[PDB]
Amino acid sequence: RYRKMKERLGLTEIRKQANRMSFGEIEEDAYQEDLGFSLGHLGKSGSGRVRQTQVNEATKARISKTLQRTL
Amino acid sequence: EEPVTADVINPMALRQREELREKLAAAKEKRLLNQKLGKIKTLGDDTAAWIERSRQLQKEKDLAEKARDLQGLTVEHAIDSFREGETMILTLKDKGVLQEEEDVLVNVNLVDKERAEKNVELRKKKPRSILSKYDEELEGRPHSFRLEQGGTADGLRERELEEIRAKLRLQ
Amino acid sequence: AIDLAYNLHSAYGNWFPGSKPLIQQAMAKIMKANPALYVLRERIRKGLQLYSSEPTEPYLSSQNYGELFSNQIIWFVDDTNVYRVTIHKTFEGNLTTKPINGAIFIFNPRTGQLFLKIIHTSVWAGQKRLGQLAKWKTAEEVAALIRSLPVEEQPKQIIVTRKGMLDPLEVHLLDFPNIVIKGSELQLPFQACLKVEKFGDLILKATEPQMVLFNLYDDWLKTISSYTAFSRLILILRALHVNNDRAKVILKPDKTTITEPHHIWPTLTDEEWIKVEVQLKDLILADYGKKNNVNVASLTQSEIRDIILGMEISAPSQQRQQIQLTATQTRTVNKHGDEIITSTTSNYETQTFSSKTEWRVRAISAANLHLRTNHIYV
Amino acid sequence: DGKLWNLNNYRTDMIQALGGVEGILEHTLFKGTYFPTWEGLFWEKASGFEESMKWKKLTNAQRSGLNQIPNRRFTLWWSPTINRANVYVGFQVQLDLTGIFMHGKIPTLKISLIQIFRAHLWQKIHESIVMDLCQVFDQELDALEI
Amino acid sequence: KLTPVPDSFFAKHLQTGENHTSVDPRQTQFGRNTLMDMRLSQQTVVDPKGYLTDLNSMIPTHGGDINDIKKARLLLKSVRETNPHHPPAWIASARLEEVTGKLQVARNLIMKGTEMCPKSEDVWLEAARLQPGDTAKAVVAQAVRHLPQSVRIYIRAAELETDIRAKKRVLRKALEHVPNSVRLWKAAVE
Amino acid sequence: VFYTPKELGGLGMLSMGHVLIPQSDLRWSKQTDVGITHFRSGMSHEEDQLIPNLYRYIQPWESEFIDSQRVWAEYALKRQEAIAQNRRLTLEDLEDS
Amino acid sequence: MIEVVCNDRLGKKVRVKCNTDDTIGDLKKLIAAQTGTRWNKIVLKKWYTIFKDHVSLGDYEIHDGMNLELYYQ
RNA sequence: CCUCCGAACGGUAAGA
Repeated sequence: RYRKMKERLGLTEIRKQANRMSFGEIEEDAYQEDLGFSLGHLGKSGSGRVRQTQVNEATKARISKTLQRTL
Repeated sequence: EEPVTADVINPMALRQREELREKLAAAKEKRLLNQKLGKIKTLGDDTAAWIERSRQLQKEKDLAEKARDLQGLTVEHAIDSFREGETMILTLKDKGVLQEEEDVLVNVNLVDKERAEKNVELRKKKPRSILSKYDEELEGRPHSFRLEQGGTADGLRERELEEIRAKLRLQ
Repeated sequence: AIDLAYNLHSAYGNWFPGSKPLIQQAMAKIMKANPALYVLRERIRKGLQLYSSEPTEPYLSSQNYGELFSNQIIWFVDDTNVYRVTIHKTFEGNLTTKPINGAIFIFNPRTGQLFLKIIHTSVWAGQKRLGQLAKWKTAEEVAALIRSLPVEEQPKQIIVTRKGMLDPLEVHLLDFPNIVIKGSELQLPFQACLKVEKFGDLILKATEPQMVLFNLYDDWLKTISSYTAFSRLILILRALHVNNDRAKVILKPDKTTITEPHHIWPTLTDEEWIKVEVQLKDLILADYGKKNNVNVASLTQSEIRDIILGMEISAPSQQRQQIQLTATQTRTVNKHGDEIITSTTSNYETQTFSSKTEWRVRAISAANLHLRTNHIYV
Repeated sequence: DGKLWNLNNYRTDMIQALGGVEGILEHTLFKGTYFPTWEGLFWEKASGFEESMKWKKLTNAQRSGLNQIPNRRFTLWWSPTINRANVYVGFQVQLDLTGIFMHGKIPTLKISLIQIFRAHLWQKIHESIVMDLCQVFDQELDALEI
Repeated sequence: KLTPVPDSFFAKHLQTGENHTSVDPRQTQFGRNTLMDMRLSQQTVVDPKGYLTDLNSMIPTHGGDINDIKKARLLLKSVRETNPHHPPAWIASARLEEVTGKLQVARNLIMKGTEMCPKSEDVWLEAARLQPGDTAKAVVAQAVRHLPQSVRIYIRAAELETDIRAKKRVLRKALEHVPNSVRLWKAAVE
Repeated sequence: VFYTPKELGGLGMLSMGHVLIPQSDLRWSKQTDVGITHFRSGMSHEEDQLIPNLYRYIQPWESEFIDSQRVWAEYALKRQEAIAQNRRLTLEDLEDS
Repeated sequence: MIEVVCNDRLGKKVRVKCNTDDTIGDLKKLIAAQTGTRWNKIVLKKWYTIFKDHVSLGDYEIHDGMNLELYYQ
């Protein structure tokens, strides 16, 4: 249980990479509706890795037990 | 004072300049390739006499049927570290692909021996160039030698002659 | 005067012959290299959360070594032995040098299938650059082989022993984004597997480079698990990396020791396997103690684990932990500048210098001066 | 509709008006970090501790004291400009373990400076520089006639 | 509890983008790498695996799957300097420069790849698709000239050149080279 | 501190005011082997520098509508050209607009 | 001609225009003009640091707008 | 031509 709950709340590589931000490399302001929203090294061609990051399956949104039984 | 001439470092303007330069160079290369790709005809006449041509071609083809590379390579080990008569295998040192550096040969066993010796000295070292103690921090030095022509490294004879000369001076 | 917030330095005052250039060079070197200044700069960096071009990849260390033993398929790509040469210094003269064939390791710990790719010397004919070609050739063969197995046998994550291979692998597997290419903190002894005389006798006398398949879990999987076989293999390979000859004798506890040509390791029983593993562990610890001047009985459990798996970190003299009481009377000023005499006990300007001009140091140097009168250079 | 506005020229001309990277970074602690160049650096919008504490069942008073780390880091980054005695005219106050003068009570910066000079770092820097100068004068005492 | 957002949100935000290289001329005002060496998979312990070749996956499937575009560009540059007779290295470099929306640089790089590695197939018929129009026709003509004239590039020429007035000539020049292809005979017959 | 883009560490706010940068702010210095050298952008008897106003960098609505009509008129002809040549718009025909 | 605020927190807060080439003596003379205390009876401090009369204002880096604490002798 | 030059506080480390 502790391992599963730590993996769910753990800082995934894609979420780790959005935390960062390049120094002096100014990003274009995507997402009009809220400026300041910026992905980190996700696609900014900064200092990340060559391949695209993959979504962690443990972060996939799921529904409750009572909600499922009502469904 | 009277502050001197300073160019404003603008990263965005720098990237825009590089993009314009790249576009202009690509256009130049495109037009050069177009000049090159013009002098070659792009035919990559009739129908029935073409079949007659094919028959003649069939007749025609029927008738036709009837140690030197290791010069200059650097070894990141002391020459004395090699025992006499023992065949040692040197591996290539790990280097980043996006790093232009001369290729270096290295034996893993000699490396871990040297690391162990360095740690032994570091424990033994319980606490001249100007501030020589920062030479390790400033410049970052393993002993190295370069293979000569034919892959042969003959440098121990010179050191032996130096030792003999020093002993003769002592005598 | 030193400006710490801007890392500037200057000096005003009287100068005597040879002092100005000396202080110029000394201060240039001090500002660039200083334990305390480095500590200050690192502390500012940590406070600001400003890092330098090192977004860390996934990293196999000694702490997450347990997760290496899951049910998914792992590979252990290794190019340490791609470009191999041999030298020996004949005591009469020069250094002979002969390039040999190289090898590419694609070892799989779950099933034991060691994929080997041999490299003939002919490929290194007119190459001004050896390392880059080795990396890219190894990555090319990695992606070539990864496409031959079906989806149920392809790796879930690939681990490379050498950190310089991270970039090429992430390029040759662009079409394959699911395999997580991972680094390795701990030096896995996979270059020592060529020290087995079967691999050497094959590669050293081989041409026309061709792929070949092996299996390092010869008959172990019939009686032991997968990550027990991997741990046994790691112990054996670390030993062969350590001596390769003492462990050769240990690998034959008898004179029969039926190591049939059908496989590579001697056909031995598990109960004797425990004993030979104990001897092998003792050999590795004894060699570590011999090389590092440590006591094998003094090693802790995690110390032995780190010894077997990878390596250990050292500690240079430049690494400073600047992070009884002797009272001292000093002529100081108070806050208002009243020229008082104080007696302090805080040990913060008490480091004695004692260099080259002290009576004690001079006398210590004068000791053994009689032994310095041998080589009388007239 | 698409993004009907582009702000690349605005940012470019803003950096030009502020003097570029050189003109901007001297209002900051960048030179105190002693990075060789600004090219390859990157930020961390949250630290490991601050990220791990973002969901740990904290009280409201604990969370209120945890949403101040970004402000403290911003104040420390621009500290060579906010704490200037040109801005914030008034008397200066010295932190009693360092040579830092505080031109105004800037509580989000006094703490970041107390953390940086913990364990008597100012005195240790002075001692280290004194000892390094003693060594360099010792290696040069025959030519220097000392 | 707080339970941060799923990673799918970041993935979809970064997926919004990498728009496209072309648009179907129907939308109105409102509407990669090598696979060049395989090896057959199957006592004694030595197993030479017979290695074969399929030499590429021509159709462009991967797209926008690149992070750190300039790092990938540098890496592929290094590949092409170190292994310049590697056709899919040039193929991947051209496709990467094409993905970003830098068509002309990709065209120049595939031209240099055709020049440098001409004894291949897929480099030529990907340079044909990167190069537009008459330039593509000239590239196909060069490929026909040098590559030993028993290939599929002839059907590419017949498809891309013109109507039957020139398609007939293209098919005739194809069948004149190695007159044994069933596909060429079928194309010429109709 | 307010108008520096967040990547460089500032707040990165946009300005519709008339904020002035004093000449004392656009000067700096660096340490080299030969001592300290002083630099500044606003060197001479110049006009007081304003941080750029946001208005000049938004295209007005009338100009944008006229440009929209012209751009889509060009796109229609380019699409007709694409149809007549059995090709798709390769992002280079639509690069100027 | 820079402008320095010389403040006594009890109350003497004064504003003095002065040159950068001015020594602390000239600045003390101007403060004397604007406060009434004799110039040789004025001390200019920076929290404990006493500015000395023979040093120019440029050397002390007393810039335009800086506050100097006013004490008396 | 433009001459209106303001101030104090919100700036206490807590201890021994």
